[PDB]
Amino acid sequence: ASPFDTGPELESQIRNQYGVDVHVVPVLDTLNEAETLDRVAMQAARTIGPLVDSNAIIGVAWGATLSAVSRHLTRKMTHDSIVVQLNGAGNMQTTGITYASDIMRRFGSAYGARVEQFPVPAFFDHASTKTAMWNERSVQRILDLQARMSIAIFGVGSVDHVYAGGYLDEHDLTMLAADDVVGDVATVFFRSDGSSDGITLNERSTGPSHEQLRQVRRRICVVSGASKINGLQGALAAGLATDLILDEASARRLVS
Repeated sequence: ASPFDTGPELESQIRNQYGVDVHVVPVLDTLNEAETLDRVAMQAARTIGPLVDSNAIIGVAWGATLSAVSRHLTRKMTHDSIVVQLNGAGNMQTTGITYASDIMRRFGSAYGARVEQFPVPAFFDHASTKTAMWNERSVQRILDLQARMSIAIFGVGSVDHVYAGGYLDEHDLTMLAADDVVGDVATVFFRSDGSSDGITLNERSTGPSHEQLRQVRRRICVVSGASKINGLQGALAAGLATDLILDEASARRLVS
């Protein structure tokens, strides 16, 4: 093991150390964030394809990473499958609804799958709003679909103040540090040891519990950007992924 290790050698190290299947994408050390993600997203799309079948429910947690992934999907017709949105859209900036919808449409179009969206905002300002919304039939019918998902596809948020998705204000940011939060999947936060119990912000999240994710058959986790390794470490500690796609620089950090 050295700083000269090849992609395949890094895959072996991550497989053995973290117990997930992994694809390390070789990327020029000097490429920018967007271009690096584009290349990670291409490999992720290639990996996702074989895992999408007919008569299946595919859960997608939308975000910047998943948007890139959705642009690289290879057409592969299935029948009787559904793609379900795992987290809400529309934040305090009035951003997200179109973007999230476009992601879901790309997935639906690539696979000939019916699209099921989640009529809830990106995140809640108040836990009492979540409580209320989770008693709505319109919401519950989607929660039920999510519970039946065959595969889950997601990126990882990372706390290194502002946070990905633009749904938290500054005070919320101080809470995360208070609870040793390092990142999120589908807007559900976790600590460095992967734990997610007793996190105040999680009562305002629209995403599936980590317990629910861990019961899904295949969980495809896509990460780009080495400076976000804290989030990935936590997600792996939480056992959220079965399959991981990430860039070379991030993989080198991960084996460090």
